[PDB]
Amino acid sequence: MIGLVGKKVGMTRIFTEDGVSIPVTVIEVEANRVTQVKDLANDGYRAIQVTTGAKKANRVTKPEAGHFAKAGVEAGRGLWEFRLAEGEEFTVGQSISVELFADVKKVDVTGTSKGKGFAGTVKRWNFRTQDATHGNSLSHRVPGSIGQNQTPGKVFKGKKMAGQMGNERVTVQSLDVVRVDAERNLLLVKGAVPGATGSDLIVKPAVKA
Amino acid sequence: AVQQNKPTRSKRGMRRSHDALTAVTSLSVDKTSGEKHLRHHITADGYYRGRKVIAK
Amino acid sequence: MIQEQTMLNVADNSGARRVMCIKVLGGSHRRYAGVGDIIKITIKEAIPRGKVKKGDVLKAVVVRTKKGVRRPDGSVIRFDGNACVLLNNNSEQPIGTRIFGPVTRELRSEKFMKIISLAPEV
Amino acid sequence: MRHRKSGRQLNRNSSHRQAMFRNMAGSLVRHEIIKTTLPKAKELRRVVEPLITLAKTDSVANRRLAFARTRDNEIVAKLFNELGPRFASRAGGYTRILKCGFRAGDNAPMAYIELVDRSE
Amino acid sequence: SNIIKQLEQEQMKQDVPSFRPGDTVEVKVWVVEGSKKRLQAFEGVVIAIRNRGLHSAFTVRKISNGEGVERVFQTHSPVVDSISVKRRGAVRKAKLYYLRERTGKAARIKERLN
RNA sequence: CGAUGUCGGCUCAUCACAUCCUGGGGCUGAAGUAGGUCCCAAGGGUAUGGCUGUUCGCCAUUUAAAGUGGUACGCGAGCUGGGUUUAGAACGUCGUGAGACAGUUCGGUCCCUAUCUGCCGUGGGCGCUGGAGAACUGAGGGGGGCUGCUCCUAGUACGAGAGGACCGGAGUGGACGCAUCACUGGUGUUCGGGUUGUCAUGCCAAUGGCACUGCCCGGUAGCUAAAUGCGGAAGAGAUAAGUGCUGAAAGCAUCUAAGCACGAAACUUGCCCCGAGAUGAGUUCUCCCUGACCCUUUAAGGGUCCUGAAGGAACGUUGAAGACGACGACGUUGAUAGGCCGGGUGUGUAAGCGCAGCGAUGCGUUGAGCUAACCGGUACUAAUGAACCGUGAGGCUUAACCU
RNA sequence: AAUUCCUUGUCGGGUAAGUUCCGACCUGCACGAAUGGCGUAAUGAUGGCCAGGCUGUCUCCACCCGAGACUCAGUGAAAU
RNA sequence: ACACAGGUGGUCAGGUAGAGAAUACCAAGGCGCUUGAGAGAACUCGGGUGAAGGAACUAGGCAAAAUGGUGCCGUAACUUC
RNA sequence: AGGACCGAACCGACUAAUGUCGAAAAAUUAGCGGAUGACUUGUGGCUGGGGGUGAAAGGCCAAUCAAACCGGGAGAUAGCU
Repeated sequence: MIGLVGKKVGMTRIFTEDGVSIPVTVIEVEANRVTQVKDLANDGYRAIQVTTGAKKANRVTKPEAGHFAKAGVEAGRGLWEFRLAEGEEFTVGQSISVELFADVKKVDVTGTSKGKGFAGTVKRWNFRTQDATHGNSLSHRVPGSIGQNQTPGKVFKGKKMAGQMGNERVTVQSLDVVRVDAERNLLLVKGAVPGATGSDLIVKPAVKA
Repeated sequence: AVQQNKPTRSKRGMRRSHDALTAVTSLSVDKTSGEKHLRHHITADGYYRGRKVIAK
Repeated sequence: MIQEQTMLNVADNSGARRVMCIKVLGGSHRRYAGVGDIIKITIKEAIPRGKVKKGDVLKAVVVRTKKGVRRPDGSVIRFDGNACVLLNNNSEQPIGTRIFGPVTRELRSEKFMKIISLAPEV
Repeated sequence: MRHRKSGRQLNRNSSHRQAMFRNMAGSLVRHEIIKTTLPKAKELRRVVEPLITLAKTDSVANRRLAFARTRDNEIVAKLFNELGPRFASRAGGYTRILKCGFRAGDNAPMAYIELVDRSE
Repeated sequence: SNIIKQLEQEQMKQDVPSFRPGDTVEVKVWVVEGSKKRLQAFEGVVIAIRNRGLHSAFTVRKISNGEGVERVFQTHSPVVDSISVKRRGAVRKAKLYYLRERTGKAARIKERLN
């Protein structure tokens, strides 16, 4: 089916009355509201468009302010889309709540990760560090040899090297949900989800079973 | 760790393409003295947002 | 977090005094062994009578560790000496009569029911 | 990799930063306005304003403590009698920065930082 | 973040008999014996408090058979039954990690009648 | 030969398959179990120490296995220098002697700021044909693909027993991988305290400076791994080796020639990420501009003034975003930053005084005082009005339709 | 054996495992008596091996403080 | 070769602490080293701390860590005593 | 008493790192050795090229040494480039 846009509030624990203290993640999903329903007649596919949150009216722009005033929904931060599964007919303006997770067991969180900046080859790819002494001369963390010789004569494409780590969209699937509270519009999922406390993230039900 | 062939006037000139300098494009005028200062800077005379705050 | 060359204190009246781990079992490239695990050891110190000689290679199981176990609540039991018992190399069924000091409850693996029984505490 | 860190290293080690800010705070208290680099002036703003908060109470201890910082009695005497109790209605910003031009020697972003009264 | 604090004050236990480091305190917990359920007692000296709300915990050092045993205890857990302070202890610090090396009678600490 | 640095080690690989394990089969001197042999298969995986400079080997102990090879016996503008490879010295030894011996021992300088290709990242310009902000499509490409063990089936089949399954299911692991800071831990020269010497603040007290943070014990946030979650699949498609059904040529027979059915980690999707520079430059939504005027070798012509929107850009406060560009938040109609305000945390009973004591110092005020990046609140300071850039309804043909 | 080619000889000791170390055995390729033989207290930045202690040597790196690297302003080489 | 982390003989040599002309903080006196300003990436140089383990590293404990004082007590083989 | 001991000035140069178009045509940092003696150092002399001196490495003799450096034989010779 479809998933739901939310925001990470941080991680907490939950003690159960038998023992175990599961680590949960706090996700404040708002009332997600549909602004555009796409269908295969004049769009080539069927999907839905969803905004959430709230937006400064002096910080919403005239090409985008009209995009909500044609939907008749209230301007939220950012737009997202979801591929429908051929049995889920919605309409433009139906505010989808957190009641769809009334019987979902493992949701698949997709969000962005915390940026490491320019990483080194030891952090980014777990290259083992060379010897710190026995004469090793200004080489204590270098990536070492990168190729072979004259016969391949070049650097193979796809070589793990230094560069950017983090700041990437990442999916984690099969994370068990433990609370679907609807008065506070909260969601408590096992384990850790992609980082940056306060950043948006897309929850989706499990493809894998 | 050295060049093997002398590069040209083109490869010299094309590397210099982004090494040109920008422009200020706008000089904000102040209320009182009417002087052209930088945006968010005090004037060379001393005023800022129409006030001799510095008493220079 | 017991590993190669780790000196351990024996935890039964078998004749050992001080044993060194030489191999952790159960998996290729395997690093540290915790409390549930079986390691191959040697004998670096012995009791004169004993049941073992100095320089015997045989199997052991860590019963106490300085790194400590973690309960289902997150409560960690940290000891002060990395201790273990001896096992008869083939079909283990431990070598010994008594157990000294406290063992932890993660030795309930149904083949260490003897080590549960002979231990005084926990 | 500097997430959520505060403070500036300012190309000075730990003594020199602490000693300069102990030092530079004195002149701003003494002369009511100083002209520094803008990156210095923003981190000077994090030091003097706790001291003016100390001068919002004229205790025996707060003399000793605001003497323990900045080490100078005349700087303490400028507070607690003149600069301190005059500022004790506007809890909050006590110093105002203003951007000025670039230093002729090495092109540095000069700025003033000054107390919000400077009245005469 | 009120949202976490909403979810944190709904869960902390309320009894919580307050003490200090240095104290000798007997903690009783729940040994789940499969489908049977008994209760034991862990009694020793608190080395440290890790006081942060619901996430708070505390250590306890028991000497037994020449093997110093340091268990920590997440206080707001429903396996940690009760806390009974036995000996109020006088310590000039909030951590007591020198108890891992001082042994015997030169490890025991003072009384706190006050 | 106007120089291609020559063994092994380390770091990093990557291809072949003549396959070591895992997968699929046929044969067996294949009862089961465990094996032998051959065929198919390269997706993933494929030890640690001892001795030696060694590759190698030997031994110890694991492992599902401890694969053969190619890559300048891969790898020194990446490291090492132990070996071989200068001068010194010595033993054996050969020579009258200088000295000599891939015979022995001891010792013995390893340079390069990367223009070009290449690769890892990250942007600027132009394009995409009215200008603009978003949201997608998916051609194309990359990543991942490992398995042990116990248990159920089942002491069942099998077998004299001894022993001990097939096929399917459950669970707990070892390695690797992605993410994460709740937990447990490390760090935490921006927090608090203890303290040695010396100096200084006129003196006491109380403080500070220097001594690697002077030495120390703690320790917020952030950042981490040993901490904790999560993965590898199922399924579907077409096949390999193989197995077959029907079935002639060849009245029989026969897996193939027609036709038809299954068949493996390899193949194609399914999982994840990049992605319309995919110049084949894609689709939907939406928003914005509808002024006259001269001239010309009159052409998608050029120029003059009146206008300059959507927006962007620039500047400022700035960030779990960052080498710099970039990316996000915010600019008074404001909570973006600092200060502040109450709290949390951490340190652990400040000072001043009073009391006790010859004194050090102990008590009571007092779990005080001080608290960094944290949490919730507050316009007190700072984010100025403006200006800049971007225009004025957007080519020709034909079709299909309204006129 | 600083000497032994065969050779990692053989035995013993040390190690879970020892081509090096210690003790022996003589089968001294090709020791040997002032180009000295054999011992030997003390000595040595002397070679070889072992044991306690200590530890980021390492398992396997993490964080931190600073001086560069990066940004701007100034000056401004070089081998090829 | 330079306003070059180099070399250069003799003389005087204060307070605290200490055996001291060591060292540490100061005196007298002299200096802040003739480029700066930010940022807080990789990797390099100099350092700090480290869970569990403790030489497994490695040609080799190279480097590092560790020991460090005074007073009394006690001290092996061997020996040229 | 001692070519005696630990240890600064002083003299030396074992190991590591850095540095290797250097701060420097042999240094810096950290540690290491002698340290009343065959000690070290100033001043001046003396020993000249197949010669010196050499606790001896084929070392040193003005950043040069299996025969210095300067001029001269001299445009040596060059079956080689």
